[PDB]
Amino acid sequence: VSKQQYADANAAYLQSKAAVEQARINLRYTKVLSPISGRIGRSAVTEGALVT
Amino acid sequence: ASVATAYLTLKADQAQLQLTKDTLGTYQKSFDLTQRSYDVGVASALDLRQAQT
Repeated sequence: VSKQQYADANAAYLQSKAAVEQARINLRYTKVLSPISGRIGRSAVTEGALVT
Repeated sequence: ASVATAYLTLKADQAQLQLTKDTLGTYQKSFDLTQRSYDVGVASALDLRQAQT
């Protein structure tokens, strides 16, 4: 194959590897992690509540 | 009639030789452009081999 075809295939592979990381970010957002370390209060919402 | 036939045959085949000599130069220029396109990296060896054939 030519070098331009390999450059095109590498560009498409890297764009897909970035899109799957964009998906992993939102998948990591559904497990909402504690941003800092400290004492946590009470939960203002319970199980079954809809958030936005 | 035989002398006239052989003379016209030679007259035709010299023009055939000149026209094939032009076609060979056309193919040579096309191979040079394909070799340049392969040496810069846009074509592959599969096109270079066809232009060689």
